[PDB]
Amino acid sequence: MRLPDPYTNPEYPGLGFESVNLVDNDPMIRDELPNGKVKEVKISAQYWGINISYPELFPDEYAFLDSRLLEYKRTGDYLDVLLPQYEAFRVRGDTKSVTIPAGQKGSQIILNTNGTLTGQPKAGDLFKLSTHPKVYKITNFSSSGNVWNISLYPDLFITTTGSEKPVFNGILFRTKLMNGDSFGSTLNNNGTYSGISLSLRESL
Amino acid sequence: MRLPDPYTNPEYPGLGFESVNLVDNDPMIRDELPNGKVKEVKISAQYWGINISYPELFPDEYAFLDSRLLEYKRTGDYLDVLLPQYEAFRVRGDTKSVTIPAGQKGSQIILNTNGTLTGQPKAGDLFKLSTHPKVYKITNFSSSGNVWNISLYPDLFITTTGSEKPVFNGILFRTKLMNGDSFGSTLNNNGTYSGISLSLRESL
Amino acid sequence: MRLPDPYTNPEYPGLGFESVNLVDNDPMIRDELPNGKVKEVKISAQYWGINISYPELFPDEYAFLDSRLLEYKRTGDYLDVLLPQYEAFRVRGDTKSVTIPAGQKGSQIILNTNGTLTGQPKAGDLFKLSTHPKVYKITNFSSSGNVWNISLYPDLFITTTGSEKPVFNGILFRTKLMNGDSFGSTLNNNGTYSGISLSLRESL
Amino acid sequence: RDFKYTPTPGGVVGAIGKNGELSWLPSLTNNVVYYSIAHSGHVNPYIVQQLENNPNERMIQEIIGEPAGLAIFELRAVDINGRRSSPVTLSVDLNSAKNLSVVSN
Amino acid sequence: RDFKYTPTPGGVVGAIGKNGELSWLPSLTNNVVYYSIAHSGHVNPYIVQQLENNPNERMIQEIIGEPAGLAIFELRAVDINGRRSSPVTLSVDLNSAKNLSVVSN
Amino acid sequence: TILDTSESVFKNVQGILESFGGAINNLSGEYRITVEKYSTNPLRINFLDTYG
Amino acid sequence: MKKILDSAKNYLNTHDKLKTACLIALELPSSSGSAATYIYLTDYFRDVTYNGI
Repeated sequence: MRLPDPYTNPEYPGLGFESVNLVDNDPMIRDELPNGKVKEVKISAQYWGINISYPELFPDEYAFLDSRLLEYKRTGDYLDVLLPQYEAFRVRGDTKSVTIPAGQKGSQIILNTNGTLTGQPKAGDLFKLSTHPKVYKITNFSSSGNVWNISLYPDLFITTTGSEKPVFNGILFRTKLMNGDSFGSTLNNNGTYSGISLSLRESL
Repeated sequence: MRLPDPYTNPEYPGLGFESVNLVDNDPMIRDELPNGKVKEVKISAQYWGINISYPELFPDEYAFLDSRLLEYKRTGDYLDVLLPQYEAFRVRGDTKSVTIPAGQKGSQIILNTNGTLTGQPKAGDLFKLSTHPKVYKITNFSSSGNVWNISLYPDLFITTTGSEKPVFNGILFRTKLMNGDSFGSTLNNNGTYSGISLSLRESL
Repeated sequence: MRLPDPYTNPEYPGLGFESVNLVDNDPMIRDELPNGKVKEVKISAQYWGINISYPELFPDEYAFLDSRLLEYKRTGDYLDVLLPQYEAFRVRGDTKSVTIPAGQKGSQIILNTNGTLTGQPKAGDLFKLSTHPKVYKITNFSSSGNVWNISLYPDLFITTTGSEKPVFNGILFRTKLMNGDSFGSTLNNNGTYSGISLSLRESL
Repeated sequence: RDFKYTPTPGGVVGAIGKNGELSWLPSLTNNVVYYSIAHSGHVNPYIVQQLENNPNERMIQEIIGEPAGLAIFELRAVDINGRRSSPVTLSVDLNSAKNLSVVSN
Repeated sequence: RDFKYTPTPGGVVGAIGKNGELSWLPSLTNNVVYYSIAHSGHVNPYIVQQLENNPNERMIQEIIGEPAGLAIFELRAVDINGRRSSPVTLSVDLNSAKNLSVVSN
Repeated sequence: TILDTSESVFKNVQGILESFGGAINNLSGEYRITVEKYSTNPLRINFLDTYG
Repeated sequence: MKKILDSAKNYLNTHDKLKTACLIALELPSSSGSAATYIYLTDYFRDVTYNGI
C-alpha cells in the first residue's frame, strides 16, 4: 500500500512531505579500550528509519490521509514511501535479461548487464533486488565492460539465487508505521488539523 | 449522561470545544526482530481518547459545566460526548428497517437497507451499532444497490446477532474522565475561567 | 580512506567544515588529597577528538558525502581527515633525507635534517611520524643549526627505530565515526540537507 | 519437477573445469523454503533457497571443479515446518565430450 | 585404504534393521589413535578407536537403521598431536534396513 | 580408588579430582583436565590490553 | 588454553569490526526415537549456511 503523496494525489497538496528524515539505524556494540583502540561489533540488522512531517491539514486532506492510515491499520499491510530526491532516472532498459550470479552473500553485487541497460548508476543512489524488500544504497560502482560491480551499504540480507533482478528506479520503502499505538491529531477551532507526524520504520 | 455543549444548551455558547484531539489507542505486543522484520500482536482492546479544550468560560457557563461534571462524578455513570466535526448528516432516513444479518465478526460488515437510506457514508466517517456502545471508523465503502459493504477500523467487538441497527448520525462516545482526581479551575481578575480542559477516554 | 573535502573534491564547495572542534581527551586518575595537593596519574592513552559541522548541503553534495561515509561503514577501515587550519605549509622540502636517531621515548624528539628543510615549525603546529598514525602537537621548538629539538604534547607512543620520517605537512587523523549508530539527515522544502555534523574520534 | 542437468561444453582449463549447472522447477506445493541436493564428492549438500514464489519459473544450481567421472545427484524439497520431500535422483557421467545436453522439445 | 561398503541383505542387531557395513585399512602413519568417519545428514561423525593389533588386520564399523538411499561417508584419521589425514570419500546408495513385504492386494 | 557406581558420575568424578587438586572444564567442546602447575610459557597480558 | 588458527589470530588483531553470529542448533522432540529433527536459529540479520545447514 502506497502512502499518499502529491505524485498520485496532487489534489491534496497538504499531503506533501514538508521534511523527511532518512535515519540510518545500525545498532553496534562499540567498546573503547584504554590503549586508544576503539572496537565495534555488529550483530543486529540495519533498518532505514523515515520520519515524515506535515503542515496544517484541511478536512478533506486529513480525511483522505486518515482513511488510508486506518486502512493500513485494518489490513495490517505495509506502507510504501517514495522519496522524490532519490528518483533520478540513470539506468534505463529491461532488468529481465540481466543476470546476477548466485551465491553472493557479502556486501557487493556483481552482475552482467548483457548490454541491455543504458547509463550507469551513481554512488549514493538507491538500489534494490526484485525478490527482497530491503533497500540498499550504492556506495561505489565500477564497470568493466558489461559486468558491473555495485557496492551496497547494508550487507546483503539474502543470498542471491540467480533469479533476482536489480531494480534501480521506482524504489519504495516497505515501511511499517511506528508510534501508531497513540496516534492522534488535534482539530483547531479554525477547521484545520494540526500535529500530524509519521514515524515510519523499514519492516522488511 | 450527556456532556453539555452548544447543541444541547445553545444559551451557553462558551461551551463547545476550542480544540478536540481524537487519539487512537491500540495497545500492541510489538517486537523488533533481529532480521529487520517487525512483528506486532493485537491483544488489548482499542479505545478512542478524546482531549477537549474549552475557551474562556464565564462564571455561569462554568457553573453549569462543573455542575454537570460533578453530577457525573456523583452518580458514577458514563459521560457521553458528541464530536461536532463528525456531525455531517450525510445519511438521511430512519434505520429501524435496516437489517444486519447475524453471524458477522471482524472489520467487514454487511447491512441491507431495503431501499430506505439516502446518502452514501464516505470513508473517515463514524459508525456505531445500536446495542454495543463502541464507536468505529469507516475506512472503505462499497455498495451494490441496496446492500452496503462497510469496513471498520476496529474489529467488531461483538458478533452481530441480527438485530443490531446502524447508527450513522448522533454518535456518542461512552467515555470516562481522566482528570477527575485533581481538577482545578482558575478565576482571573477579568472574570473568566481560563484553561479549562478535559482528558476523556472511551470506556469499553 | 579519505574524508571528502573541498581540497579533494573542489566541485563540491558545500563540503568543508563550517566549524571544527579539536578536543583534547587525556583520561587521568585524578585524586584530590585532603591536604590540598591534587595528584593525577596518566595511564589511558590520549586521543584527539574531532567534531565537524557542515553547512547547508545540496542533494548532490550530500549524496557524495553519505556515499563515502557508507563506504566507510561497509569496508570497515579507518576514516582520515585533514584539518585545514593546520595546513599552513611552514616547512618546505622533502623529508626522506631526514633521519631521526633510534632509541627515543617521551615528549622530546631529536631529528637531523642534514641541511634539507627550509622553514621553522612554530609551536602549536601539528606533527606526525611516518610509521605510526598518532598525531602530536608541537609545544616548543629549538634548533642548533641543522639539528631540531621538538617537544610534543603526547609522549611518543612508540620508540623511534631510526627509520621514522617526519611529516610536517598533509597530516591526516586516523579517526572513527561516533555518530554511526543513529545518523539521520533532514531534507527541507528549500532543497538542502541542514544540520549535518560528525563526531569523529581518533583511533589508536 | 523437471530435474534436468544442463551441461556446459565450454572448453575450460584442465586444472579447474566448470562443470555444467543443473535445473529443477520449483515444487508445486507452497511453503517450500529451500532445496537440499546431495553430491557425490561433497558430504554436505548444496542448498538453494526459494524466497520468492515463481511457479513454472526454473531455478539453477551450478557446480564447478568437480572431478571427471560418474556423478549421482539426489534432490529433496523442504517445508517451512521441517518436512522433507521425496528424493529426486539423476546420475550423469562427467566428461568433457560427454557434456552434451538432452534433446529438447 | 580399502574404504569400501558391503551391503548386508538380511540384517538385525537387537531386533532392529541393519544396513550394510563399511570397512577400511588403518593408516600407515604411526601414532594414529582413532579413525573418524563423517556421515552426510548426521551431526555426530562415527568414531572408532584403533587397536594395537590394527597394524595387521583392517577394522570395520557397521551402520544400522539408516533409510534406503544415498549416503556420503568421509573417512579421515587423527594423530595424538591432532594431525589429520586427508578425508576419504565413498558415495554409495544404501538398501533399506529391513526389506518389507509388498502390499498383498 | 573404589568407584562406587551407585553414586552419580558427577560425584565420582569430583571425588577423583579432589584427590590431586585437579580440575575438569569444557569450553569450545574440548574436555580439559588440568591441575595447578607452574608454566614457563604463560600468556602475556598487559594492563593496556585489558579494559579499563 | 585452546589454540586457534593462525589466520584467526591475524584476522582478530587486524579487523576492528567483527560481525559475530550465534548459530543455535536446537533439538526437537518426537514421539518415537526412530524420528529425529532439528530446528536451527541464529541472531544474525540473515540466514547463515554452514556445512549445508
